[PDB]
Parts: sequence; structure tokens; C-alpha cells
Amino acid sequence: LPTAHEAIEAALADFVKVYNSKDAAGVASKYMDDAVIFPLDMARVDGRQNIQKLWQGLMDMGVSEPKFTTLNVQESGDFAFESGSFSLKGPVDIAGIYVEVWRKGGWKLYRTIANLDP
Ligand SMILES: C=C1CC[C@H](O)C/C1=C/C=C1\CCC[C@]2(C)[C@@H]([C@H](C)CCCC(C)(C)O)CC[C@@H]12
Repeated sequence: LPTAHEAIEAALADFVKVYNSKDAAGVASKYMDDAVIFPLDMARVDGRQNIQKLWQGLMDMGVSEPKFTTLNVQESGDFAFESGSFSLKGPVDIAGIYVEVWRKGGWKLYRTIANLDP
């Protein structure tokens, strides 16, 4: 049987592929339009337009090799709840942990909360 864990790993594999193609609109299309990203102790990023700008900004400054490790996923109603970790390479390691909620749009990101390691 298929698990939500496996479905979310597949969605994030595609996320990474689209990021590496420098397609920020493509990345942003994997979010709900009213999605929000809350990087702790930093400014919240609200809505798909601003989320596109975030990922575009990371592309432009040369951030590369995103890796997302899905640690736990549960499914409930139209939603998937995920714990994971992330690392990216910047011109240095950019790494941390997140929880996020996906909604069946195909799974799409709705809420992300993330912390960058101190
Ligand atoms: C360090 C840099 C590079 C230097 C910049 O000036 C500040 C900065 C921002 C990085 C961000 C902030 C927003 C949240 C981000 C983008 C994290 C994502 C939300 C991680 C979760 C990714 C996903 C798709 C699993 O949900 C990764 C890096 C974080």
C-alpha cells in the first residue's frame, strides 16, 4: 500500500528538480496560493507570489543542492502533516528542521515552519 510518507517524498523530489532547473514559478506552484512560510525569528513569507520571490532570491544568490529529509508523515482528511530536516549549500551549509502541512490540491504546501540551525 502507498503511504503519505512516500507521496510527500515524491513531491519533494520534484520540488528539488524544479528548484535545480531555476524555475521559481514552478517551485511556487507547489504551494497553495494562501500558503505561509514562517522561518522562526525571521519575517514570515505570505502567499504564493512572495514565496516565489523567496525561492527566486535564493537562486539568484547562488544557493544550491537542496536536500529535504522527510522524517514523519501522517494523513488526516485532506491534509498531510510532515516533520523533516533540510540542508542547502550557500556561497557554507544552510541547515535546519521543519514541520509542514500539505493539502490535496496532488499534494501542495499550505504551511511551513522552519528553524535554521544556530
Ligand atoms: C539562509 C539563507 C541564505 C541567506 C539569506 O539572506 C537568508 C536565508 C534564508 C533562508 C531561508 C529562509 C526562509 C525559509 C527557508 C527558505 C527554508 C525552507 C523553508 C526549508 C523548508 C523547505 C520545504 C520545501 C521542505 O518546506 C530553507 C532556507 C530558509
